[PDB]
Amino acid sequence: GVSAYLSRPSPFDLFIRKSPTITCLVVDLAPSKGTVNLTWSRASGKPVNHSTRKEEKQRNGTLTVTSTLPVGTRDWIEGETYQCRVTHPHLPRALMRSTTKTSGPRAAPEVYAFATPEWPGSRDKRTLACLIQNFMPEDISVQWLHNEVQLPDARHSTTQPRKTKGSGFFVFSRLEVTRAEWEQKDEFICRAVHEAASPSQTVQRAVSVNP
Amino acid sequence: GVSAYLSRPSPFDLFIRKSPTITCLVVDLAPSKGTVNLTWSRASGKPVNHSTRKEEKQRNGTLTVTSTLPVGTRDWIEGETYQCRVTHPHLPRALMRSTTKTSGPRAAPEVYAFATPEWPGSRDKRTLACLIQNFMPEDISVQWLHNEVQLPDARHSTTQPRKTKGSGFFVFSRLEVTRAEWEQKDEFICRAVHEAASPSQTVQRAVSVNP
Amino acid sequence: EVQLVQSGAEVKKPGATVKISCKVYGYIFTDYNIYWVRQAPGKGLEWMGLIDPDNGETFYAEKFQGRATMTADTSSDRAYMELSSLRFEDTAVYYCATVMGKWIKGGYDYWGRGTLVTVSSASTKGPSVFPLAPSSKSGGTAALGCLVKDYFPEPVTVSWNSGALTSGVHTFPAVLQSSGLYSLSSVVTVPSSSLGTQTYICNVNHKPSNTKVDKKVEPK
Amino acid sequence: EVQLVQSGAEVKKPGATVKISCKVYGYIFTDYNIYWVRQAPGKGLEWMGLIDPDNGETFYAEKFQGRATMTADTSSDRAYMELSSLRFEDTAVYYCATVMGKWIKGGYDYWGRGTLVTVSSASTKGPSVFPLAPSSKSGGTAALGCLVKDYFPEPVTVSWNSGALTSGVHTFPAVLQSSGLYSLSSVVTVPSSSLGTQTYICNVNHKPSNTKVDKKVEPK
Amino acid sequence: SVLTQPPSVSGAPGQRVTISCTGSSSNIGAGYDVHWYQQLPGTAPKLLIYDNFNRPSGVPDRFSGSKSGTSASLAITGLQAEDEADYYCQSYDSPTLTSPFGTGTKLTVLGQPKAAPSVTLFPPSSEELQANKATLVCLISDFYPGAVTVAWKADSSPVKAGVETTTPSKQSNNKYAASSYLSLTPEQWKSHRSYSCQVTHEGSTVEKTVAPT
Amino acid sequence: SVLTQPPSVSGAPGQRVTISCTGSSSNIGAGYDVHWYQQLPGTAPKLLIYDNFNRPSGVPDRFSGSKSGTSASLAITGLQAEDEADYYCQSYDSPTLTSPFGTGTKLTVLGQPKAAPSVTLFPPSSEELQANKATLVCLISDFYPGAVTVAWKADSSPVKAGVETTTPSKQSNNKYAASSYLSLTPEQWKSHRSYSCQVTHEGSTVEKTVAPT
Ligand SMILES: *[C@@H]1O[C@H](CO)[C@@H](O[C@@H]2O[C@H](CO)[C@@H](O[C@@H]3O[C@H](CO[C@H]4O[C@H](CO)[C@@H](O)[C@H](O[C@H]5O[C@H](CO)[C@@H](O)[C@H](O)[C@@H]5O)[C@@H]4O)[C@@H](O)[C@H](O[C@@H]4O[C@H](CO)[C@@H](O)[C@H](O)[C@@H]4O)[C@@H]3O)[C@H](O)[C@H]2NC(C)=O)[C@H](O)[C@H]1NC(C)=O
Ligand SMILES: *[C@@H]1O[C@H](CO)[C@@H](O[C@@H]2O[C@H](CO)[C@@H](O[C@@H]3O[C@H](CO[C@H]4O[C@H](CO)[C@@H](O)[C@H](O[C@H]5O[C@H](CO)[C@@H](O)[C@H](O)[C@@H]5O)[C@@H]4O)[C@@H](O)[C@H](O[C@@H]4O[C@H](CO)[C@@H](O)[C@H](O)[C@@H]4O)[C@@H]3O)[C@H](O)[C@H]2NC(C)=O)[C@H](O)[C@H]1NC(C)=O
Repeated sequence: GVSAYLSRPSPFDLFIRKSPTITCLVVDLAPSKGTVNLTWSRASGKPVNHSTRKEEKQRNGTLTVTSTLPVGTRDWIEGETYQCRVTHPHLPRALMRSTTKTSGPRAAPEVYAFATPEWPGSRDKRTLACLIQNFMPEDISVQWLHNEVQLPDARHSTTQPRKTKGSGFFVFSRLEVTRAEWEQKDEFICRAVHEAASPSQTVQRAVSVNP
Repeated sequence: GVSAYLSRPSPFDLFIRKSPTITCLVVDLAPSKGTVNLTWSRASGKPVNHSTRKEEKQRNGTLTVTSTLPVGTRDWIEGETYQCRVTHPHLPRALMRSTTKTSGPRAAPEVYAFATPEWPGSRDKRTLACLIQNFMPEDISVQWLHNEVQLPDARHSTTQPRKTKGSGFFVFSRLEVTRAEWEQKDEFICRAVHEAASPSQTVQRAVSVNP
Repeated sequence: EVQLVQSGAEVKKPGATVKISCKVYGYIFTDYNIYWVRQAPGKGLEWMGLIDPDNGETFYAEKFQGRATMTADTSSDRAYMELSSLRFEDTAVYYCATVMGKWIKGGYDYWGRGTLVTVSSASTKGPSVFPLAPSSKSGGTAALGCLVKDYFPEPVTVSWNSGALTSGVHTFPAVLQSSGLYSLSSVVTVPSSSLGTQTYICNVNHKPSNTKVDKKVEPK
Repeated sequence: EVQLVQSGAEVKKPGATVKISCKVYGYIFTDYNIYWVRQAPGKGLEWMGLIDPDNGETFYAEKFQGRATMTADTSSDRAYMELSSLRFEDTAVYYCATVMGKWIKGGYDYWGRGTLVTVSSASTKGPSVFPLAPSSKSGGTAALGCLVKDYFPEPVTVSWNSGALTSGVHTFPAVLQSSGLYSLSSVVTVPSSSLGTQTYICNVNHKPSNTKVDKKVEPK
Repeated sequence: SVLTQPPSVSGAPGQRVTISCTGSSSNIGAGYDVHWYQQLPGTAPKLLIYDNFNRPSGVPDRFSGSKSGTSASLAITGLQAEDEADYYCQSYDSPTLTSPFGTGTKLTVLGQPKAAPSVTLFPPSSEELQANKATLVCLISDFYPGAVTVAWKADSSPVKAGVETTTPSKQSNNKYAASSYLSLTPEQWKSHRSYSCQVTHEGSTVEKTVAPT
Repeated sequence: SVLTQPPSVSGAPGQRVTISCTGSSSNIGAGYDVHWYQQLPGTAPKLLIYDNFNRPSGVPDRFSGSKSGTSASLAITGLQAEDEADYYCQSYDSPTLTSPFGTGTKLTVLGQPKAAPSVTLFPPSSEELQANKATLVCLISDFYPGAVTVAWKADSSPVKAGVETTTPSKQSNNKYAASSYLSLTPEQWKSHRSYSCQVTHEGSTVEKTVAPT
């Protein structure tokens, strides 16, 4: 019948953009009924901002309600729990989805950056790889930059956080780069955004194609 | 009611161990009925080997049939399709799950191996990272070796295949290693097993902690 | 996000077989039928057939009976179409499509990008690149080009001064000669005043033949 | 494979709060109730309460009312237990457990590994390591050790000659002194004949205090 | 059974145009749903209408569908440049158990300013002449209505031997481009003291001309 | 309500032993299911029986459960060394809406050869003496029945001041280990011309002894 999902603010949104938001999605396979309410609240009792709202009846007959709530970074850091409560249809119990900052010890990531040896054929392209590890909570964002301008997201792929043997998480990120970029200027930064990185929630490493 | 899954032979099993097997799993949430048949066949008509079989009624009331079929590597390479057919309960249509070698062009992986700079605290540990890329079909196995003996699986983690921009796949693998290992002998191999690697379906790169 | 990802373009000799793939993300592959639709160049959509991934059963419009075979690899979320006894006329874009319904007739909601299948007697051949010199200097501007001649299969890439020169560039669609080979031209329009000082190189890349050509284009 | 992964051990001062976590893999977190069970050292299992992840509702046995708070972070597949006004007697291993049922009373099928929570007035303190010299040489073998003295919280690791020496080693469980600090001994049994030629170093690692001590152990 | 649609249909922005889809009593006439798809050049079809009159998530309300007896009809109000596309209907056909697409209709949006074409004509280069081959390359661009006629003349006499002309194709600026290539032997090219490319478009003709050495 | 079990129960390999679980008419007596759990030292409980008599996937059939009126009973046939564990029952208790665990029973497997303990006794080291502290370390190992009594004597007079003895714990070889530590001032340790560690086990006593400089 009804499924509901709520996302986490990305670290990039908490600490860089600094306008973080969370998104509550409801998927109702049989909208046989009237309105499906969906309501935000905070565990503390404090008020929430207004949220966007959007409904689509989908071609297969499913109804799809999305809602987006802006949250405070400071509130998020102090422990707020944000809650999306789904209400009405043939639901005895309401559904409720929630998100809060992860428990446990904190620990800034270590970043390492590596370049690929020239491969026959490629010549005009090179591969950069960034290993980011030992960070605690696994929440993390990753940017690559060049001429102190952040590259587009889709230029790189980053893997999902997995647990290291022992404690903390790691993550790999990969960016192909072109001769026109590296001769332009032979420096690329791999930057992680993480709540425990401290002055300002980031750690970065520079890497170069040649020596 | 009834779900069914069938796995793919790992490349490590096709090309190294050389006794590859596939596993057909049925999960039936309401075993209200009698026997659930599960039957192997090949798309070509040719006979199959005998398979292991195992049933467990689970505590939550689910019934769980697993079956394991040995297959030929040469048969697999020539295009066989293996099929697990699930039969009986309140199923009008039978279910059928299948597995076959992936379509399209082939291309051996490129392996690159990197070591981590000393990190304060660690000292007695170092991190190795292997980038494996541009391979086609995404099916791949990864071993790390030391003193020409393959390390245990759980010593390393490897990521899921993702598509590079353009063509082919990549994969990262990570292995922590200890001072006792690298002073013992400072060479570790990262080995990929892949159908297109040709003499013998493998490509490897050596890496060292110091220079 | 639901996605039907189709495989790259295929180029075949008449009589061959090709197996193109349609890989599914975002729902349970085995829940819903997948449909295949053909579209010859410049022509209309034609509904070929459907497969049911949960059990492998298929159904084909008369016209494709025998020469299309629809399969499904459940272990890898992949619906395959296999075309055989290929004929020139089998040249078309082949699409897979779906609707997350079950028990519903048409109106496909989700579509792959299409896989082109080209059938020809021709063999792979790299291009010749001839410089198309600026008709010697003058009032404003001047056109120079590269003639990319006699190559098979198509896609060719042409770039100028290694991507650095972008303005004024116009690369025309190929002609298909009766030899079955393709030819095309890439033309750049440049200030006539820069002719004796700025270098003009065209970079031709013909991936199918694994040929890269770089050619300077000098005033006559 | 279904797995309930619990967080590491926690060490608290009386009056504190701790939040330990139980992360779920292998089914839809929000489908089934999670139960929490306490077990004081050497004592029996006690059923604390249950939460329903789909909607956040909870229920507690009388004894834990007020001082245990069960929550669930659906966005991250995580059931949390929060213990407050901590007391010495609250020292126990806390387990989360489940059954993929719904509408079923007991018989938990899947269990986390346990999170130990230790409550004490003591403060973190690294060990002193004193060498426990071989009672001077002789007939066969001889015992030497390291006395790991006066440290808080527990776990201490002891290894010999950096892991190279493994045979004959016996590290005893700690004593808890009334000062609230712990002491322990690690003893190795060695051929008495090797005493003047083979080096014996003990490596003590006390992670909670971030202290590593290496000490040689020489015959008296 | 075929579901038949008119091959083409015409616009003028902001206006309302209809496309029809006619089957028989064994498909549309039989109570089976009609659906509609829109295809832009070089892209996969997109579903516009489903079950007769329903719009999927994201389709402007200016598109509407109706189903009469044996026919169904798509209606676009407030015609826009971007609506210029191919449209296909579909329904179910129980004598074949299929769900065929209609013959398809090419929507043309009127207005669009006429344009005469630019022409560039390159002689063979000396490198090709050494390869013992010769090609005159006539590049035609920037014209609207996308129909041309290329004729090559050799001196003043027409050729019609070994001329190859591409079909016209939309460039990114919504005008059309085409190329015409003429193969000669070096001795031919050296024989005549000139050759010419004559492009005829919308009754007017642009010729350009080149000569040997 | 409490579900009560006997604190302990005894074995002898290959034999059959039972554990009982007694509630009242508001839980077990009320028709509510009983379940059983097995706990090995330092590990999480595992479910053995559920719904009275059912075994979950992988539990040997030698374990069985029955439910009488107000009681339920676990039975293990063919007792094995590895069955030595804690066992708990559980049922539902509607006056509290809870599903409590029983008080628990410690299964003991008989047979198991008696062993007297090894003793090692280290004097304070000179480093500690300089730290103005002194500890005699008495390490006791390899004994079965896991009960000891440590008494320290100073010369020949007992001490009983500042002695700390661990509880005994199973070593990997299924025998037990314990340590007793005795704190003295350096002047004390230097005063007496000897101290002694006396371990009493199963009515026999092993003493070991050390002296200053
Ligand atoms: C009728 O048709 C409709 C119309 O399409 C079908 O709608 C879809 O319904 C499904 C199933 O209920 C639903 O899937 C769920 O999507 C949620 C939300 O996605 C967010 O969360 C992610 C953050 O963690 C993030 O990935 C995601 O963005 C992206 O998701 C994909 C997948 O990787 C990305 O590649 C892409 O960027 C996309 O935007 C959103 O932020 C997702 O979280 C759900 O959770 C998952 O569940 C599966 C279980 O198999 C697991 O694989 C995962 O581990 C995870 O737990 C789940 O995928 C779609 O969102 C619905 N789509 C729309 C448009 O409404 C409908 O089902 C169908 N009806 C029938 C009967 O078939
Ligand atoms: C009553 O309780 C029973 C008793 O436990 C529940 O049984 C489980 O039922 C589920 C759901 O039907 C079923 O999950 C499925 O598992 C299959 C098979 O796993 C194989 O395939 C994988 C190879 O690709 C491989 O991962 C796997 O080995 C391992 O899986 C995990 C997960 O990563 C590993 O970490 C670990 O090594 C484990 O051994 C096997 O080779 C799996 O393929 C299924 O597919 C997945 O579906 C989800 C959709 O959300 C996606 O996330 C994935 O992308 C993928 O498509 C799926 O996970 C279990 O196998 C059953 N367990 C047993 C013991 O029978 C039962 O559901 C429950 N009943 C009720 C009503 O709740």
